[PDB]
Amino acid sequence: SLVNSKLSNVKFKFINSNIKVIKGEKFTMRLQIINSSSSPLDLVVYYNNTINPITLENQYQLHNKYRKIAEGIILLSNDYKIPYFADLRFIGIMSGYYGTLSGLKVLDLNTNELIEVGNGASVLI
Amino acid sequence: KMTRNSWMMLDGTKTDFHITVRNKSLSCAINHIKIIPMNNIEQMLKPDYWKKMPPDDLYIMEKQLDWLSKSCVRIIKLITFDLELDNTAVPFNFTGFDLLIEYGMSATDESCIYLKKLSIPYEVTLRRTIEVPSMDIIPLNELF
Repeated sequence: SLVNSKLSNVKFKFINSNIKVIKGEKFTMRLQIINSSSSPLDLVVYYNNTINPITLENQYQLHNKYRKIAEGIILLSNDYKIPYFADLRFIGIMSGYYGTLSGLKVLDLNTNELIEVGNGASVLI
Repeated sequence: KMTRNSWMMLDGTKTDFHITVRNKSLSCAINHIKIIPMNNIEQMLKPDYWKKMPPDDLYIMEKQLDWLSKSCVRIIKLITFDLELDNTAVPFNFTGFDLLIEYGMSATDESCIYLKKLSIPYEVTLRRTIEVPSMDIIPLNELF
């Protein structure tokens, strides 16, 4: 549900339930941002749909993990400026169990640290 | 001095005549109807960018500043004449484009190249209407 920050007092949770059913169509997804109001602003999202470029069976196992992270869902409003509440906008292409869907990265525009939200899941059957 | 336009293909019919000295206020015998400016810009700008696809050391990138105006000219034949219909036709304009000018040619001859020059200043700004600052490409594998 929740993961804490590394730099600020910001915490990220998803108001909609982290196990959810959908077909290959569109779906609504909703994220909590609660922080301290000393600089309550300037975060950005991006989903980063590219392959992390990376034993031979593990050598084709890490690639097939990454080639379904970066090909499964697509975020239909990336670079979303946040200002608390935001409804992030995805559609998924191919089906499976996308537990800890880990592409999406928010980032603080001052002192750029790659904050990750490795939470939530989506079955597509 | 006109004012701004968006990315549409509009037209201009300017009010004031220029000087255009001749014998008298008789007919000019060849009046332009479609002036068509910015139909030079789409054979400037594609020869700009298709020599920007190798690294730039060409003569077209050698201290040139004729892209600030892209000033065309209107040539004619044998007094003062009110301005024609422009059909400015802006669709492919760079973001550094901010001005235009029109060095009109006032012809009269028997067997001679006896002409003059008549120049107009034009300031125009741009409505930056919509932009696509990024693209990315995703393949697919599911049959829906």
